[PDB]
Amino acid sequence: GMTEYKLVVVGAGGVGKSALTIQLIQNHFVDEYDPTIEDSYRKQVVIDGETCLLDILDTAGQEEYSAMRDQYMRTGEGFLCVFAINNTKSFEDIHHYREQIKRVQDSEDVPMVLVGNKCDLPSRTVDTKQAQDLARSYGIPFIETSAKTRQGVDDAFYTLVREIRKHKEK
Ligand SMILES: Nc1nc2c(ncn2[C@@H]2O[C@H](COP(=O)(O)OP(=O)(O)O)[C@@H](O)[C@H]2O)c(=O)[nH]1
Ligand SMILES: [Mg+2]
Repeated sequence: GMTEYKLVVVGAGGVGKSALTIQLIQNHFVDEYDPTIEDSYRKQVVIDGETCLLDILDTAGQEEYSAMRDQYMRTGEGFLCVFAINNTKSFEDIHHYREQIKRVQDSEDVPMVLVGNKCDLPSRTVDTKQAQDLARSYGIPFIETSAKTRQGVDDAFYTLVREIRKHKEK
C-alpha cells in the first residue's frame, strides 16, 4: 500500500496553522477559520517522485478531550512548529510546543520543521537569523511560509516528509 506520513501542525493561536493546512489541502487562503476547531486532512501528493499520503492534524490547543489528538501526538511521525514572523510572543512560545512533543514521543530525536509564517507582511519582529539560530539549536530545518501567497507551503510539509524519511533510514 501507499506510504502514509502522519504530520501534526502545532504553535500558538493565530500563527496560521489552519490557513497553512487549508492552503496545502484546498489551494486557497482562508481569512477566517474557527480558532477552536481541530481536524485531520488527508492528501495524496508526489514528493521526489514518491506517490504518498499526508495525514495531517491541524491542532487548536483546546482543553476538551479528543482521542484523535492524543493518537496523533503519540503516533505522529513529524511536527511543524509554527510561529508568525510579526508575532514575537508566538516565537517565544515555540520552546513549550517542542518540549510537549519530546515528552509525548519520549524521544530527543523527533522529526520537526520550524515554520515562520506570514512572511508576506512587512512588520517582521522575528528576523531570519533569530529563527535560523533557534532551528540550529534544535538541529531542525527552518522554512519561511505565507499561507496567503502559498510561498513555502509545499516546501514546509515536503521538507518534514524528507526529515521523516531520514529518521526511518537511521
Ligand atoms: N498576512 C497573512 N495572514 C495570515 C497568514 N496565515 C494566516 N493568516 C491570518 O492569521 C489569522 C489566524 O490564522 P489561522 O489559520 O486561524 O491561525 P491558527 O489559529 O494558527 O489556526 C487569520 O486571520 C488568517 O487569515 C499569512 O500567511 N499571511
Ligand atoms: Mg486554527
